Amino acid sequence: RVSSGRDLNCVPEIADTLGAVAKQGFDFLCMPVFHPRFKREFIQEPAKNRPGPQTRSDLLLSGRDWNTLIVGKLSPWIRPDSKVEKIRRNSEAAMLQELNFGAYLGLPAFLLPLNQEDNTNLARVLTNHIHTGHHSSMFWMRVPLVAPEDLRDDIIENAPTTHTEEYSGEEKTWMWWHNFRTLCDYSKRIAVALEIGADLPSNHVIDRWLGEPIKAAILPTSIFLTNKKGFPVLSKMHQRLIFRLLKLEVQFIITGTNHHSEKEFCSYLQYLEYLSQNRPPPNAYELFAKGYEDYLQSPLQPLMDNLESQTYEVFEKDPIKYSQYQQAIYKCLLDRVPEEEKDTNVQVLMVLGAGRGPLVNASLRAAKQADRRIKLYAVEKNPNAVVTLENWQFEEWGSQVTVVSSDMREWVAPEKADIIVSELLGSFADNELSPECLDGAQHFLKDDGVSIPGEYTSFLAPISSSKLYNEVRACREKDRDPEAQFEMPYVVRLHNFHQLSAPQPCFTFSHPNRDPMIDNNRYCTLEFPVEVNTVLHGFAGYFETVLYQDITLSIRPETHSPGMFSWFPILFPIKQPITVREGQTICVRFWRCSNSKKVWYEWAVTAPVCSAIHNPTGRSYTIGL
Amino acid sequence: LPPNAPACMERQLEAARYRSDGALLLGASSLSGRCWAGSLWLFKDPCAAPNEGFCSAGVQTEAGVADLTWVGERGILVASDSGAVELWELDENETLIVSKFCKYEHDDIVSTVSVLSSGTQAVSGSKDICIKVWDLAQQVVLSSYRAHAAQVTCVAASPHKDSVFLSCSEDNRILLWDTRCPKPASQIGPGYLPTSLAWHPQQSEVFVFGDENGTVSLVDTKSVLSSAVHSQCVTGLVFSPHSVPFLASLSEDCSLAVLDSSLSELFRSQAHRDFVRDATWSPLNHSLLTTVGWDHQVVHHVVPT
Ligand SMILES: Cn1ncc(-c2ccc3c(=O)[nH]nc(CN)c3c2)c1-c1sc2ccccc2c1C#N
Ligand SMILES: CSC[C@H]1O[C@@H](n2cnc3c(N)ncnc32)[C@H](O)[C@@H]1O
Repeated sequence: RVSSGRDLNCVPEIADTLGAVAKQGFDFLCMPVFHPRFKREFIQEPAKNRPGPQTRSDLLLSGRDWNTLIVGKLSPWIRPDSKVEKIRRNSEAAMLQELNFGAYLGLPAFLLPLNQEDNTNLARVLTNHIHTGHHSSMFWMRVPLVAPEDLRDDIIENAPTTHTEEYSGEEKTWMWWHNFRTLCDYSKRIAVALEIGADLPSNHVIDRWLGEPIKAAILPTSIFLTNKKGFPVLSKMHQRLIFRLLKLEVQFIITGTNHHSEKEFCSYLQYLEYLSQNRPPPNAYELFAKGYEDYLQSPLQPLMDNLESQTYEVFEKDPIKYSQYQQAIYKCLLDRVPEEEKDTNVQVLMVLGAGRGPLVNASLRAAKQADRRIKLYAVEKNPNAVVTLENWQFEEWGSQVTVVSSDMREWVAPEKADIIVSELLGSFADNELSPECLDGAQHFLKDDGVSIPGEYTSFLAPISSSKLYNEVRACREKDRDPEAQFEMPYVVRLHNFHQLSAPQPCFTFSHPNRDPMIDNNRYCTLEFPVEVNTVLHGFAGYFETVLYQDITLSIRPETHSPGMFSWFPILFPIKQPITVREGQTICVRFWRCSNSKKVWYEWAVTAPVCSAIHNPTGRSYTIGL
Repeated sequence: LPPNAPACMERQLEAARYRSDGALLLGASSLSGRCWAGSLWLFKDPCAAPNEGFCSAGVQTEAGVADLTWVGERGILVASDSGAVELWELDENETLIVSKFCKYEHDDIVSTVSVLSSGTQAVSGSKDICIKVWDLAQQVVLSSYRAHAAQVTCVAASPHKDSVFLSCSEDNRILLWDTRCPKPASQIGPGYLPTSLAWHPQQSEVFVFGDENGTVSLVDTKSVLSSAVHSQCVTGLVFSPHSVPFLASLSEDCSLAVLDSSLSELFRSQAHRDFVRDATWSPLNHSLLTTVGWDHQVVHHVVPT
């Protein structure tokens, strides 16, 4: 099921037109709210006194139909950036008039074009309308992948078409959009209606729009091909672009007249439904991640905060993750306990941060399949989850498990462990203070003891996403620094974004940490080659961890553990977007800082331009010890 | 009140063209109100217009009439809001206006239409930025040209060269066309956007064009004379049928101007109270000049020769 609309520039009767558009299967109708040829004068007589009515009546549709089925269209004679002053004036008045009519009617969106480079005065008028009341309406800026001047037929004998590659020139319409939305100050009500032409540009032109707020894609009937049976279809390259757009769940708009007159008009739409039904269904992860796409979440702090019951539930609903823990334990048991000692050597296993019991059960299953003997301690500081562990221990585990209600940094263990097992990792690895927690527990690990996990490494990657930048921006709160939202990380299932360079390692930790001078502070400088023109808005963070030897967990995309649902990526934003040109290097700097009470991150971009140091002294974001 | 003729003519009169015998063809659009359609009319008595009860023939179109032109003496070629080009034809009795064909070949409003010398082909320009050449007999598009980069404001066939015609667009291009050339368009050289075009009737390589700023200009194929004639857009330019022709110019300033060879002003009418849309010279009385506008007026000016 695709949500699709019909684009018309001619509506003799609204009720007749709307009925026909719906019978064909469309969900909505883009149409003009004043006759597109009905030029109006606002200054000079006698034409300014043209008797009314100035357009059709609001009583021709119910309020629900205006609210849900109609997208309005700016009249095409309206040119607020004309070089003729009189035309700029009448266009300004007319543009306020049509926009205020759309608001009067409650239309859910309104379409305005970007068809040239200079739309400064159009932006000024739109921004003025936007700051005239508090409404939820959307403005769809109709902008093409390829400017009409760059796709005209080469039929002018004395003005031939440029056949030489112009990398940035071919990206010009993205610059039309960027400047417009920059002038309009990244209004959340301003979105892209991307118009697709018969010939697609270079791939880099397409990727330019990654991370942008695309709400609709416009498909002219002119681009459809024709198969043997006479039905409209699309080239394999166009189909590629459709699939990418279905991943953004945009609304598709069919514009133009029916050029396959042998077939009824619902043909074009039926083909989209055909492309939509043809694609891999939800594959467990994507099935589950959908719903969380680009949704900002505060990172959990299981140390400072006691997690709720349903939060452990989410942890537990990932069998691939714990089967890896079971394999790590299984292998370790066999390396530590030779066959000939299988009945005499009882290994002491300590789960450090057991929550409701998943590792405890994985540890038991591991010792069974390994045919080895283990003595288990289940250490958990959250007394609410200790309730779960102690009902389990009485009902099932029995005396083989000793539940300990304590902080692993303070607990005085009655004996030393052969293996400590922990799940203290966040989306950025150490961002829950696993190093601090495991350092404080090390004293009761044997001299040859093993820690599972044995090491972990965070990764970083620059990304472009004007959508996510705006989401962060909108996280201003009343009683704090008005830019605090940009000085803190977010856990988020990154979706509408462009990764700008291959992720690279940031911070690594090993356990046990034999080193005699333990310092968990960190300072790392990274250099990301960028081969595209783009805008930098933040850094995606991931991690990898070695549980034991070759058994690992990873959410780093290029090595993501297949089938693991746990852990979305994390996002470090920056206060001000940074322009990056093709071939430039993004240099970012990250610090891991601490005092006796808190740990935090600070970060900074130093090339190709310097940003401010973000989160100095943890003024906006700290992680409690 | 002829048969199958609408009892009411739309307000916004868009076209007026005399034919050989002097009958007047009217084109009308409904540009506001519940229904946005249009209509075609024939007045064998041009003084009775635009009264519907005293017309010779009349019919309703599905959509508005952005432009039209005669195709001979019983043919009417229409640029429709629907994107379609339509041909209507009078019956033998000239009491009905029957539709001949209605082809939806443009993807937006058809704004301008012009019949070529041979009278068997026509060219149309649309807001979809394309220009199409039509074979009226086979009812098919022979050629589709995307030379411009923005809407096509005006196309005008050569008076006597069946393969030559002008076009202009909001991309600031004026293009001279010759379909005999492998690349059939040529750019005729910063100014204001061109809005209207008129070939000289007695001079092969001479034409005039109007701009969005009120200027009228006289151009030769190769080496310019111009005059500020209007305070707004110049909607149209129509040479008179005199041996030494006069030049009628129309404008969104609601005025009609008549200019001489050197673009000097000989007449000026402010009779209209809304935009002036078309002007057509009487074939019978060469001094009479008829204009129509969105004020629903049909004015008959006597032009002092
Ligand atoms: C916001 N946050 N910060 C850190 C996390 C998060 C996620 C999953 C795990 C895990 O499987 N194991 N251990 C941890 C920590 N030690 C964890 C932490 C999360 C959460 S809440 C939640 C609830 C529903 C869906 C997704 C998520 C999600 C993620 N990703
Ligand atoms: C599964 S998320 C990590 C788990 O480890 C627990 N935890 C985190 N830090 C400590 C600590 N220092 N001592 C004991 N349990 C901890 C948390 O309460 C949570 O159940």
